[PDB]
Amino acid sequence: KYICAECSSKLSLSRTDAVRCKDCGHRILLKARTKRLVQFEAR
Amino acid sequence: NTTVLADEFIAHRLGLIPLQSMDIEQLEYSRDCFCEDHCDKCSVVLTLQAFGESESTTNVYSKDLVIVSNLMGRNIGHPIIQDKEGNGVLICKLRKGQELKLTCVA
Amino acid sequence: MIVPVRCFSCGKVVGDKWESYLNLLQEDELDEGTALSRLGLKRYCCRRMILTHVDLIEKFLRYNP
Amino acid sequence: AELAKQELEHMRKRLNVDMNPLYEIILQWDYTRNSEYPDDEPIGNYSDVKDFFNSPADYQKVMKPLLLLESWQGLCSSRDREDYKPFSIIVGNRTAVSDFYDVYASVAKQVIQDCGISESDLIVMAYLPDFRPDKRLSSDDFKKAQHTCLAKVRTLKNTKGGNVDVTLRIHRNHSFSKFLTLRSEIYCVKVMQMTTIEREYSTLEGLEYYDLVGQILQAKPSPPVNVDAAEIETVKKSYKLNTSQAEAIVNSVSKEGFSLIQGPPGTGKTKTILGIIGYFLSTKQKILICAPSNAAVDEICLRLKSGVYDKQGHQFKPQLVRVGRSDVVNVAIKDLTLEELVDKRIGGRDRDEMREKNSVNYRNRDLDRRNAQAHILAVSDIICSTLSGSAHDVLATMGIKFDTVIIDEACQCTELSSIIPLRYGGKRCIMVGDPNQLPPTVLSGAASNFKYNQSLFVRMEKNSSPYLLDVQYRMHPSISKFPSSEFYQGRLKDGPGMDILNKRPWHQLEPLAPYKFFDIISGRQEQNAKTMSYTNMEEIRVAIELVDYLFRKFDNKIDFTGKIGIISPYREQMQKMRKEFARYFGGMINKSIDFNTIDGFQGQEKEIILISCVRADDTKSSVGFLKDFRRMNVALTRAKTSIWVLGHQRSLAKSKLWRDLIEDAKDRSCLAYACSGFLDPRNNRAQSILRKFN
RNA sequence: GUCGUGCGUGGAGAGGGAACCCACU
Ligand SMILES: Nc1ncnc2c1ncn2[C@@H]1O[C@H](COP(=O)(O)OP(=O)(O)O)[C@@H](O)[C@H]1O
Ligand code: BEF
Ligand SMILES: [Mg+2]
Ligand SMILES: [Zn+2]
Ligand SMILES: [Zn+2]
Ligand SMILES: [Zn+2]
Repeated sequence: KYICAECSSKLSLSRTDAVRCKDCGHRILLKARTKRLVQFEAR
Repeated sequence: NTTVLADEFIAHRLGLIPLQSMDIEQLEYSRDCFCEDHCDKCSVVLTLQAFGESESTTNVYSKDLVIVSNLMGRNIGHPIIQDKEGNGVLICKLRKGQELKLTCVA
Repeated sequence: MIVPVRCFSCGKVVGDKWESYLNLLQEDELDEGTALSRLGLKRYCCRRMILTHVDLIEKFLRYNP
Repeated sequence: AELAKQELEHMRKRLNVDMNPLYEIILQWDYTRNSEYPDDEPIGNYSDVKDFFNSPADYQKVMKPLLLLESWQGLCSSRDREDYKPFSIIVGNRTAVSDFYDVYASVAKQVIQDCGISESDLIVMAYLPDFRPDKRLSSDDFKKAQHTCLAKVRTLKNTKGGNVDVTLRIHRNHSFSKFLTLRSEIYCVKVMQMTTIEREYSTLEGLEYYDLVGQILQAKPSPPVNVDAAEIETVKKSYKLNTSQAEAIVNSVSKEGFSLIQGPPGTGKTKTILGIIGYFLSTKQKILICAPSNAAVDEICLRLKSGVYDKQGHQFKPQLVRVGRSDVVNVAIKDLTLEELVDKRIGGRDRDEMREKNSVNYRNRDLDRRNAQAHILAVSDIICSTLSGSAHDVLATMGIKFDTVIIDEACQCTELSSIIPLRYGGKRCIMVGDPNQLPPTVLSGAASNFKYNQSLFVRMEKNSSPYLLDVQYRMHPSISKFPSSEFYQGRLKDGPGMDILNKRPWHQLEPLAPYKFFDIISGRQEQNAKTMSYTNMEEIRVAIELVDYLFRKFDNKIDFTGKIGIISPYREQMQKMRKEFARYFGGMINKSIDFNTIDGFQGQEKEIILISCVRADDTKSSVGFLKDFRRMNVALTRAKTSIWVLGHQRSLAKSKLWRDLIEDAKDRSCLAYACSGFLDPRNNRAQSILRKFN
């Protein structure tokens, strides 16, 4: 559900939980793209 | 997709990629035939997968595309290769930590 | 970022020869015009499309992401 | 802080090495190509192994072509000699990875099990539209076919319904990728295993970060460090060794870096290694011992099982771990195997819930096994293995650092093999080997011409004189008369009472003597069509008759458990010998007798040795690789009390070395004539043949 | 010209300004 900017490792944290990366002290905590199907056209 | 590029950007680049159309007359427009979910009788389906491994960023070319739909023995939709090296049309570049996985329908 | 797939003016596919263009410039140490002529670009539209292009994709890939 | 970080960075770089260039170079090779080089590049690129290397880059540049040539020659040998079972796969989606294409295919579990495909295997794939399913498929069809592509088995995942998802990595530029259409049948057959080659390449790449890189490049062993003679005398008294061995041990332990001990067979080289290990343990530190041959590792483990003496003389038994599989490891030391130690340490909706519980239990068992293995590795002090096995993935993952490394029989391995175990921060390395022994097993004559076969030990000895041992305590003096006078031109003195302690009751009998040469009057060998390996049943029959006679004479008087060995240069000959011995005697041969090859039996010790000469046919007019003096020296230096050489006098007499050996045997009256049932009074035909020959 | 070798896994509703700094017609 979330990834680290540097480590790029999944966290899958829940509510009322720290937003800091477990592996490193960086806490950017980027989120991966949605699993929903997405379509684009060259037009 | 996790490349530095954008999904719309890569889609536009892929759109310009030439495809074999020798048997285009045999192929029928999707808007004409009564189909559902881009039936192969009116469309050509390919899949693109690419990602680097720890080094030596991967360059994506036309030859990477692989046809998944059944062409019924029709030489249509094959990527066009003309360069001497034979690599094809450069599409994008993927870093070790970049993943690319998409499907194309022509 | 990447070389345009087709020329804006005419639409000729010039992305295949970009790597060949770089190799000719570096490996053979040929001038821009001679290399472009060898690649098979007659109209100056493709000549300026290839010559004027800048490879920002390599710059972007320098970062860790 | 900074030093520790740099050390950790170097350790991870050495353990984790990119393998992409190796696969890219190898896969570009053409399987159907029939040549002695991987490609048609100029021969000038290959260069002889330089004695002195200016920098790591030059060393890597010199070694890489030789490694590629050796890999290509091994691939060709596997293509010709080895014939696996071809299988068929269905092509799937292709993924474009760095300068490679990864293809996912579905295979049958039974087919994978039969073919023995693992995650570190190399295969050749082809497209055969005209292939008949009923027609047999073998490597011959692949050779005839012109569309062949090399692939690496990246991973093997098992799916539902007994289907395995095989991932195959290939090179992009290869044209065969055009045939990899989806839902297409491709015939793939295994060629060889790249684990050893991959480890060698990783070590070559990581040699830059090795602590002893400078010494290896310069090939300059650390200068000897003077030590008080009192310590040498104390070590000699404690270990009951001689002055030379004690001095060598003290010098090697005192000085860091590379220490080379050169001791001919029977000079206590293995005993010297054991003494070094004991002295280091007495003075937590973990020591890694590597021997090129699994037999040497097994012998070292067996010797260590008896205990190790310290300076005070007390005997202690440390925890020894053998890194290897049960099959290759000897049955006697099967307990010492790491897997055995780990086993000893631990050993609708309802259906879905049961499956989840089973998966959880399997995961828990796997975690327990991993924890037990880690505990065994950490607590263990001595890690004995082979050079190829010294780089086991488990050791790299654990990250344990070995400050002391021993390389037994350093002359039997190439530089890359000897340097593989040094990746674990090796600060002190002790190499024990004798140059006169067999060289590393190289399948390429061209590579040997470029000094690739030359071992790091040989180059180091050339640069500086190692610690030499000139006293033997194993070989019978009569047996050592010829090997010492010819191969070593002297410089090898027998023990004070070797003859007295080597006396055996069967030596009295005329047929059986401490040294004897048997001639096969009527003996021929047939060369296998595929393996190209000679084999003759006459020598097998003669050896079986000799063993039966010896057992009958001294069945209960003397036990022969683990005291009789038969060495045959040819693998096929050894296999036939073992099979016929099992057929004749039975299970006793599993323990009472041993079978091996000269190269594979190097370092082993047995009371009775039977050296089988496969080239028993005179019409061949060629002696083969046996012509080399090292092969004969190794074969002869195995016997401790009794040596029996089986062969054809006429065929062997052509070569100068065997001619001289036969002349020496005649001078000592050790020559003998043997044939089918020559010891059977009933078989008067053998007696008549012997009389006619005389 | 035949030689070694690595691994055991159901319907529903709904409030934000005042200032500062730039740009275009
Ligand atoms: N000081 C000694 N006293 C008695 N026996 C010795 C002494 N030193 C060595 N030996 C014997 O010599 C043998 C040495 O064998 P070794 O040379 O290690 O075989 P290999 O050369 O095949 O490794 C040992 O079996 C040991 O019994
Ligand atoms: F020197 Be022995 F043959 F290992
Ligand atoms: Mg030894
Ligand atoms: Zn992080
Ligand atoms: Zn349709
Ligand atoms: Zn143009």
